[PDB]
Amino acid sequence: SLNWSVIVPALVIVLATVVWGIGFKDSFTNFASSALSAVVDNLGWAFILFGTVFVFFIVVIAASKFGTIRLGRIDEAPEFRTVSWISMMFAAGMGIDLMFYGTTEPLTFYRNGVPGHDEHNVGVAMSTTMFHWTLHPWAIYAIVGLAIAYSTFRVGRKQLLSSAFVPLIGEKGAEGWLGKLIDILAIIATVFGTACSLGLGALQIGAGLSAANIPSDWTIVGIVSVLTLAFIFSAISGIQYLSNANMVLAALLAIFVFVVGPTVSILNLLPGSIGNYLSNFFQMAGRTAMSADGTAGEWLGSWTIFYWAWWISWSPFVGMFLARISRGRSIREFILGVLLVPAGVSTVWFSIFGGTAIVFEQNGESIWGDGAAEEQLFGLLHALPGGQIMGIIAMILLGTFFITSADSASTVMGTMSQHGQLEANKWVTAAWGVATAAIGLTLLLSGGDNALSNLQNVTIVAATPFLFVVIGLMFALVKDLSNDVIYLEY
Amino acid sequence: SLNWSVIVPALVIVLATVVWGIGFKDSFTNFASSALSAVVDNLGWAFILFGTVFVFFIVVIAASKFGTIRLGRIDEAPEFRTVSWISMMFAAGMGIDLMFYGTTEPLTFYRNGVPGHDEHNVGVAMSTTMFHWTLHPWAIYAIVGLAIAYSTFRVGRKQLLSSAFVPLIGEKGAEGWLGKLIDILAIIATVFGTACSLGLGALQIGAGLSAANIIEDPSDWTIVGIVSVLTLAFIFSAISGVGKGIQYLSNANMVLAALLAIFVFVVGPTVSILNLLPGSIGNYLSNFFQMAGRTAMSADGTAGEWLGSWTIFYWAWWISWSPFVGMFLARISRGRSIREFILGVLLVPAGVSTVWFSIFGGTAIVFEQNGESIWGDGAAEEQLFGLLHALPGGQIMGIIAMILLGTFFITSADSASTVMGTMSQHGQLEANKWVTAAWGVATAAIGLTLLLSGGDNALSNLQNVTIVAATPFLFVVIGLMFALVKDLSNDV
Amino acid sequence: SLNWSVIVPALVIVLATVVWGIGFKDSFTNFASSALSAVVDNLGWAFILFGTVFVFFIVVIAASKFGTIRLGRIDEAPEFRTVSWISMMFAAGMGIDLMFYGTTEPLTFYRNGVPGHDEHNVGVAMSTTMFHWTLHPWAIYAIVGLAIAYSTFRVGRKQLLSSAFVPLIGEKGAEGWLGKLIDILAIIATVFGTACSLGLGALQIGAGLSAAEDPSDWTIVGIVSVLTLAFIFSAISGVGKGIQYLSNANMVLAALLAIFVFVVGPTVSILNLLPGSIGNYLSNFFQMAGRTAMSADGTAGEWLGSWTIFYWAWWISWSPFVGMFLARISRGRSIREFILGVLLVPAGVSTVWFSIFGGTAIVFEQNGESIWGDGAAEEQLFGLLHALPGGQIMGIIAMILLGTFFITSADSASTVMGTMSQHGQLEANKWVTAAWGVATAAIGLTLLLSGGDNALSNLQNVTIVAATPFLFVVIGLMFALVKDLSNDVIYLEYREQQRFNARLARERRVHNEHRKRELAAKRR
Ligand SMILES: OC[C@@H]1O[C@@H](OCCCCCC2CCCCC2)[C@@H](O)[C@@H](O)[C@@H]1O[C@@H]1O[C@H](CO)[C@@H](O)[C@@H](O)[C@H]1O
Ligand SMILES: OC[C@H]1O[C@@H](O[C@@H]2[C@H](O)[C@H](O)[C@@H](OCCCCCC3CCCCC3)O[C@@H]2CO)[C@H](O)[C@H](O)[C@H]1O
Ligand SMILES: [Cl-]
Ligand code: NA
Ligand code: NA
Repeated sequence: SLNWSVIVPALVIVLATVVWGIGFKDSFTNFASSALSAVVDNLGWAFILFGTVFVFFIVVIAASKFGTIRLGRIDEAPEFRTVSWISMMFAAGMGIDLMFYGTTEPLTFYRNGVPGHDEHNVGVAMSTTMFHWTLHPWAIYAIVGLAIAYSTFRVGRKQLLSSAFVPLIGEKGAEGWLGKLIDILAIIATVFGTACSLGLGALQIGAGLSAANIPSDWTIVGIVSVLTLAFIFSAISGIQYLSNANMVLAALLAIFVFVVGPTVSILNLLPGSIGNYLSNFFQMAGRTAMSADGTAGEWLGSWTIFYWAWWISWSPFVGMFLARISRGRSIREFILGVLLVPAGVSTVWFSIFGGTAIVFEQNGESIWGDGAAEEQLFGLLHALPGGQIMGIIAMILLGTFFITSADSASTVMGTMSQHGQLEANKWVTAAWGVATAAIGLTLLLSGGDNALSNLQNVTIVAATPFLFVVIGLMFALVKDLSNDVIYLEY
Repeated sequence: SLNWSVIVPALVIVLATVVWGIGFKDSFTNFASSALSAVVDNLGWAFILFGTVFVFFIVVIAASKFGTIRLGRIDEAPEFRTVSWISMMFAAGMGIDLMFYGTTEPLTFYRNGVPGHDEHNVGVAMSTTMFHWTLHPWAIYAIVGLAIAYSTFRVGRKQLLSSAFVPLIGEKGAEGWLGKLIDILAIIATVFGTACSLGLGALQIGAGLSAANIIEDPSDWTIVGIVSVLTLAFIFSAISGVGKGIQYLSNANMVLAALLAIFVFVVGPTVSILNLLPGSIGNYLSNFFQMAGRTAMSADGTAGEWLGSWTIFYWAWWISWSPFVGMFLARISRGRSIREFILGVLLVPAGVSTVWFSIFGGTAIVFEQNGESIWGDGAAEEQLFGLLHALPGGQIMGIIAMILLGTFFITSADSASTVMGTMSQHGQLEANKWVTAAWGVATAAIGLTLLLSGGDNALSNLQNVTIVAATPFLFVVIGLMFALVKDLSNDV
Repeated sequence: SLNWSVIVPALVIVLATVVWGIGFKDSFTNFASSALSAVVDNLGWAFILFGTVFVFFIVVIAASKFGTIRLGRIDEAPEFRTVSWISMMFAAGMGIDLMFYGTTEPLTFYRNGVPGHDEHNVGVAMSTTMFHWTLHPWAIYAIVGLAIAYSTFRVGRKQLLSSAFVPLIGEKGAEGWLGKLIDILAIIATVFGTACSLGLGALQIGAGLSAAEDPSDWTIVGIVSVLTLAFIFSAISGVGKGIQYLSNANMVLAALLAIFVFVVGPTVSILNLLPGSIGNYLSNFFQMAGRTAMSADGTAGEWLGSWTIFYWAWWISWSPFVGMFLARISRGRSIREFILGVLLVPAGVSTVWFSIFGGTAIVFEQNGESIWGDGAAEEQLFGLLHALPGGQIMGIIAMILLGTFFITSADSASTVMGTMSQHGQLEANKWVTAAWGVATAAIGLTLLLSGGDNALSNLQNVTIVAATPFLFVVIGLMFALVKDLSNDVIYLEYREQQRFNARLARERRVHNEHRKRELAAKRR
């Protein structure tokens, strides 16, 4: 039974964008690049303040008595081995996002410097990206992951975000407004969040193509068309297979750069980027548009605030995944797992790519070149022996990522587009994929030169509504837990 | 029971110094500016070290099992309500200075910079101000007020500074060599503290009168015209019982303070004041230790004088109010829990202050940034109003800022003038009106007395003297830190 | 009993290194300098990373439930009682360098500045030295001293060091390709280190004996002979515990010239440096823990090579003797009580030591009276106290100090190396221990010839290069210390009770939601 009460109000907005954006582009590119400014100016304090509130909240919940509570029936144990569990989180924190920013993120920070500091600064270059890909995001994925796991396993509600809000709102199934609105926002967010990955991943393919068979905007459509097409072919079975073919390619690329690049230096950056990240954490936690001397405003809009929005928009999906994979875990074991494990991949993957990118800058090999993030990865690879064949596998890996990232995404979307049915309808899954690949393709076309700007801009806008929901999820979750049987028994 | 035995040495010493101030003169203006510089040069290390140990100690103790143990028989609903339990604490410890320094403190640090930092650093500016007004001070308040509220409302010992040390002292020798000298220092430092913070506070009101009185602050006419309205503003708030006086007075003060802050928040630079919430907190945590460890040995041995004007002076300043502030914080929490009490005198005056400073100092800095500075000549008393007048409805709001200056002083005087009578009556919670009104009119006398040297000066002088006289107290809070653990331990 | 499959191949390599130094040099000198220049370069990242991990590990372990697990059978009271307990730990712990470094290292960082900072940074100066001399080096010790203490006393195996790896590789089958090689490295690393510390220790005594004029040579060979004779005796006067006299005497003396430079020198400038040092330390903690050769801007390669990475790789080489020696003394003390007697206390005295000595050295530097004498660490100690009322008179006890401060690291060391030669026993046994002592001195003054200073300076470099695998040992010792610790009866009994309570409570719960759910069907 497809809950149309949600499917359509979320299809109105998804279509409206792929309507007043693709053809009627002027009003789109304009409205977007000003609406993004509206929220970053008056709501940046929100993304920032609550962004670190999540990391605290979630840590104190782990350390709380709630930690011993078991996501499932009383004294229930896990469905999988711990190491099997961990390896599903290692692969959980991997994909387009790390491909695209792995090289340019720390690079840009080193080359252009950071508000509150100066250029050519490794420590700050590294600890800043650590900031963007470690504790902060996964706290959000933990908040949403936990809320879902708890409501669907421990209390046996529907696997919908709306359900996690029962303690506060419900008010029955919280139906009508709110319950529907929460899940409606959950859908929208998931779409644009993944549309932001499918998008820039598609324009990292294009840039990669300029390293073999060889800017024509048409190609981007050509790219998306084939990938979104393979998405439909492989949505009839699969994800479990390619998500395993991803970890070989990715490991091949990383292990490659690690050996064939400045091995010792990359290694140096492990303790470095972790030691810096802990030293600067709160300084970074304290950067708003008021620093540095009312100057760090613009930067924050293009990094810290963007990411924050993107992480929050991707929490309905990633939250589902973790919950769906952590049944039987204690709340404490869950939190610590979701925080510490995924961040291991980030830390390493950035030290591998962004690490050698920094070393090339210092040694005059600079792979910057016109400063187009999209074509920086291949810039890196090419500077390494055998990096001409690696630059291709890098594309084939982005290709496979695109698909799987859209399989898993749409599954979760179908799941919440019909009363939280785990049994995903193979049609309502595909219907959400090509719909996501639409706005992914829309943000690319509507911008051209900028592209990446609007691709980051609108997601910042599609996410801001859902920020307040995650914020409320903190309240909906302390109530559930303090009303738990075990906690009332202790 | 008019204790007695200790009032003699007090009254005569508070009298001897006030004669040294109006009589000999100069030789007393010599002491203040040299004695203070003496303690700050030598005991400086002991203020900033045990200053950060005071903070980690109450945190550890509140997070410990002892946090759960109530401060009563076991079942005893708190005498006063919640939002007033708080109001009373904040509005009793905090003086008038929060009114001005909320603007000056941040603005100054921004303009000039602080040791080991370049100027115009917004983060460092908010951080250092918080470091001075948030966690640290309210720790050297909690530690005293807790030791007391426990020594009495849980053990039973008379509400006296000597009883809290019983677990260390001869357990009854708290009425001899030390016991006496402690209750004496506690009243001498409580009389002086209230003395100058009264008359000298009346001067702040003088300059504050810039949109109303408009000079020349009729030399002494309006200064005495303020000391009168002020002295005859409390003394009744105290003797009329906390019920309508202290309690209701402190709740009004908070509502107006709240009201004023909300004004400059909405009409002022909102999204900026809003950004300085994470900015201030984040920078605070980020800078906490490097400033917890800023000593006169940095930078390269230069911050000594800056510390002498700020950090250290404050630690001595607050240590100088603990006697009568911790005494009032205990009496307002009959059946409060140690854990809640602590995170009720720490984790809320800190919140309040952080919001306060971010709103006022944040605005002062947003103006300074857009070239529309409100520094003007650099006087504290006028910066606040200069800040207000710059906003629509500023002149109007100026008058309720004036009301706030009075209330912010009086709520501290009336509340602290009750404790003057209690520690002069063997430690009676309830005190005779004729004694708590005598100690309020015997300080207004010495405060109004030092208005003979033209004005100010001697008031600021004896202030500094009170600090060097209340310096022994730093060692009290260290030891009180010991006679609270080796007392909470011998519980049940 | 004696282990002639460990003690034998130990001597065959401690002698092949002799020939390397004396009968060759160059190939010795150059290699000894080209080797650590590779472990610093290639394994530096790991020294740095795990050095900080160590600190956290035994800190959580301490505050953990494993915390109150007595070191030895449940009852059992301390064998020495405190005071002298931590007193001798600091004795086997910090050599003669705490003297000629506790004063010159704060000054050198202040005067030359530290990577990522300007010079004359009093904060960073006190900050960085603590980083090298407090929490990070004593973690390396407590971990080793814990694995071993728990292993021998609580469980009940040999004092031998590979008795801590039975948890990972066999109840005793950990004997062959590994285990005995761990013992063989330990016995080697101890012989070398106790030898160099004797040669370079000696070369210093004289270079510092110019306090209260003649150079060195020969009249310095007589100095090593009063030490190599005083640390071997020891042996008796215990029995085997003459260490108490000396070790527990480094308080009255060291506290004496400490309280001297404290009251005579700039008392307030030191006092101020107490919060200044702690505060700054905590503040720069993770910054320093993050500092590698890729920061700053790819520049701090050499400074770390000369300072931090060399320090870490140095404490890891020393870890065996201290870890082993820290095993006893601690018998009958909580995992917690032991972790705080190896961390907080030594870290607390080192702070005050650096504040007073290294502190005034920074103060004189500020007022113009620089103590920096051509950059010689030897004189700088004496050159400083010479500038104080009682300069020569204290320079004497400072000289008696650097003398006793050495033999405490040799008398205990010998005790240990002798223990790891006789199947890990705890009794004196005069010789063997004394046999390891004289044989230690052999290289001390044999290396000294044909090579000059480079002899002991390159040997003590090689000692490290052949002790770097120990890094990995202290890494794995974490996995053993916890895999072992978690099989403790008191603990197994603890969690087993928790498991039962989880089941039982669930039983009560699940039988109530039945009663009241049908009891609530009675209210149809
Ligand atoms: O998930 C296990 C939990 O572990 C403890 O805390 C959380 C585990 C911390 C380690 C997390 C790491 C694992 C993943 C990778 C990095 C992080 C307790 O809260 C405990 O109550 C909890 O469960 C414990 O394990 C027993 C095994 O069934 C339980 O029966 C329960 O009694 C408890 O002892
Ligand atoms: O650009 C580097 C390439 O040239 C050589 O470099 C060596 C090697 O990388 C050599 O491995 C390196 O030092 C070794 C690092 C030791 C750390 C050991 C870890 C390595 C892999 C993870 C587990 C253990 O130093 C050199 C400089 O990088 C290598 O031989 C490789 O061909 C390749 O790494
Ligand atoms: Cl449970
Ligand atoms: Na007040
Ligand atoms: Na020693």
